Amino acid sequence: KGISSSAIPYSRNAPAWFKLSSESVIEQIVKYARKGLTPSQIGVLLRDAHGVTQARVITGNKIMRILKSNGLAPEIPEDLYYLIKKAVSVRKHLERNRKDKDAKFRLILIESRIHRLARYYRTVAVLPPNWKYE
Amino acid sequence: KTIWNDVTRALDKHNIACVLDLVEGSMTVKTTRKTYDPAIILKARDLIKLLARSVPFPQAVKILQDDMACDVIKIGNFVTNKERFVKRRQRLVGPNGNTLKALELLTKCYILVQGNTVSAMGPFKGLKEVRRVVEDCMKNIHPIYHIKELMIKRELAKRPELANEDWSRFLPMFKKRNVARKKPKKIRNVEKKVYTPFPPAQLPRKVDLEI
Amino acid sequence: QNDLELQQFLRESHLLSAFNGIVYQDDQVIGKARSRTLEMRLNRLSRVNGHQDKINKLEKVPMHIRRGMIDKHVKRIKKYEQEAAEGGIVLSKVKKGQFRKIESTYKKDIERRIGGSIKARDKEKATKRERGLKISSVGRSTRNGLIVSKRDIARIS
Amino acid sequence: SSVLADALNAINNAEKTGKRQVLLRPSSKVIIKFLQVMQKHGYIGEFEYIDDHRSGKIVVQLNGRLNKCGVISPRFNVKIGDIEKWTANLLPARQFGYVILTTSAGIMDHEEARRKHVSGKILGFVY
RNA sequence: UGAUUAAUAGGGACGGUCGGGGGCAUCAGUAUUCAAUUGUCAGAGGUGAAAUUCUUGGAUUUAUUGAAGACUAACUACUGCGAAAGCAUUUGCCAAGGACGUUUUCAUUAAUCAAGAACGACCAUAAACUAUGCCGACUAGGGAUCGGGUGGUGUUUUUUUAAUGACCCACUCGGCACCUUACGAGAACUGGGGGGAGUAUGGUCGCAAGGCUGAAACUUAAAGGAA
Repeated sequence: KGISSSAIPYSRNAPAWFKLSSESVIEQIVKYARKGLTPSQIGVLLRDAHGVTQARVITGNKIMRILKSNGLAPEIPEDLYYLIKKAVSVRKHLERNRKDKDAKFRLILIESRIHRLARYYRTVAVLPPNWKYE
Repeated sequence: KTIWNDVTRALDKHNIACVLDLVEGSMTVKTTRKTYDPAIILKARDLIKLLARSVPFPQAVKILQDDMACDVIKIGNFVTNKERFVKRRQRLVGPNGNTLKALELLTKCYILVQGNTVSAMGPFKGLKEVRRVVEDCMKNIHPIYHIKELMIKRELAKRPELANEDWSRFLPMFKKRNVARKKPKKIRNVEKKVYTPFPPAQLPRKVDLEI
Repeated sequence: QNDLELQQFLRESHLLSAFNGIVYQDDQVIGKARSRTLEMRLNRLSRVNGHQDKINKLEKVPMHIRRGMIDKHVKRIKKYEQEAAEGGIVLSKVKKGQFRKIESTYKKDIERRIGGSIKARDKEKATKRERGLKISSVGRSTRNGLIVSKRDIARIS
Repeated sequence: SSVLADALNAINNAEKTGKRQVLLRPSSKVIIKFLQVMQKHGYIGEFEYIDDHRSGKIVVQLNGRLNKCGVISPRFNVKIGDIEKWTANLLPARQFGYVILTTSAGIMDHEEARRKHVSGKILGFVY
């Protein structure tokens, strides 16, 4: 078990080399989301391309809340979606070749980690009940 | 670097040149013009490869004399798990080195258990003895059984008669141990518990059952 | 395990090899191997019933030369097993405080003067940890805290 | 574990190991009241709350005087009468150390709880 | 349309990657066994000695060639990977995993284990066997090593095809280990009598001695043992 995070800094202002506007950043967020990126990809392309550190700091709020205010809300939340697509990629590989028991054990682990935050997102009810995981 | 003058003297009485190249870390033996023995360069080859395999020098220049030979028994490829492998190799070395020193005495050989191989020097009867002992110790039969058989066979070789009778009626290594042959039903184990790649679903919790 | 000749030859194979087919059976073992084989056997038979304080008496050796013998002998043991472990060589296993028995041990007869282990350190190792003084009994003391059982809460309050 | 419990575990075994400063994160108001009352009675010295925006850190400088802190994991109720049987039952002697209660007037040691005549639940001890 | 952080808790994305992790396919190696073609000629195996066995229809050895099955030597380490059992030829594909980097995202989703779930009529085989150490909530370290990252500025490098290095030194995060350190209640596939080493026996339960056989109702042959 290791410790590799990003250290979110002690300052909560714009860094004052940021000469831009806080509205052009939101227009850039809705542009990238309309052209089709997940909020992690939105934030990383924003971090590296046009020097906004973090949109909660510079803009008003966090960027899934920006997409919810501009009508681009994700159908299934991003963590659950990526674990869905990973679990179905492993299930495709397993139906392909059926002696990868390491892939079967990893499928068990991915399905359990599907169930845990499907439970969390159902009891907070971001996604509705009678959500089955196919 | 300290024992090198003694290797040079021990080979120069046999007319073989030898160099120690520390900038690569090598040792070469070379037949000179005055070398009148053809097969002495192979014993010098054994000598430098023993000094590389880290036997001592006074135990190493016993290879330049005719009744002696090297051997490197290979034991890495006998068993699967590392626990069983290291326990059988420590069974070969023995409690406080007793099994190894007793085998050295009984076969008149010099044995080094090193890594996953077992080096040995000595006479040829001793080398065949130690090879079958080491391979039988890497299979399951204990080396003290072979050492008991060696003591028995030594005492039977030092009598004048009984020199053309088979000694299997003396040896205890014949034990008649083949007493496993099961009679279980194979009721399921013929073809049952068929394999699927997909696991079934999980039993959900209480609050999952209420949502 | 109950073959006496075999185990005797096994455990005396070191000093036979230090003071030498080969002769191993009594009625054939000449002087110094004979005296030390007999001394070894008598100590091993004697250790079962005799007192541990009185079976292994060490020779009265002065302090500055018994410490010197031990320091040089441990330097020999360190050189031996460090060289043999930087080569691939597999050595038989010692316990934690014991001196490894090597060729110089059997040849110099060093255990009569230095012993098999430093029994002062073995004593202060095998003693138990001194554990303070006990204070309360109202609950169990785990890393989450002091669990006070509900019977005790009713009994006190 | 809990979150007051491991702060008190750090402040216990750092002092038993014999250090003169402990850094304990995360910090909270319950820890600040607990350290506040134990420095009132003199078992730690100065202590500082470094504010990073995550949870806060504490640096406690501690001299020699403590030998056990802790919490009482079932936070039962006590009354102003039964504080006496409780301090006698879980402290080492008659007038040795204090039992820290969560009261209606804050967090206080048991002798100030009877001094200003309040009750509460138990929180932990210090002696 | 109408409240917080962003835990050196957790989850997910991303980046360069890391590994003898796994699956399928492919490529290779010399061995062993068989066969074929020569060459030559009485032995060859094997053993402590022999023997079974092969052999002038030519064994064994040598040379060329071909196939079949198994394995992946040396490099192989107190190293690497995997949940464990385990995993070593090349190359490709398929998914996966880990640490690290991050001024990315979600916002308590978390830890623990009774239950349960996954992995673990034909040719026949081993397993353990001398071993060890003081335990956990717990402090500093030290040298080495593996993976990632940051900085330093010298040598191997090199250049205007796209990158990708190796080494040295410091720092740092995380691993399999090793050598020391300081400080703590550490209690509230089943079936069992109680030490070690002996000693003694008018009890109970068994074994156990005779004494030349022949040969006893028969003082009895022949042959033998014993001297």
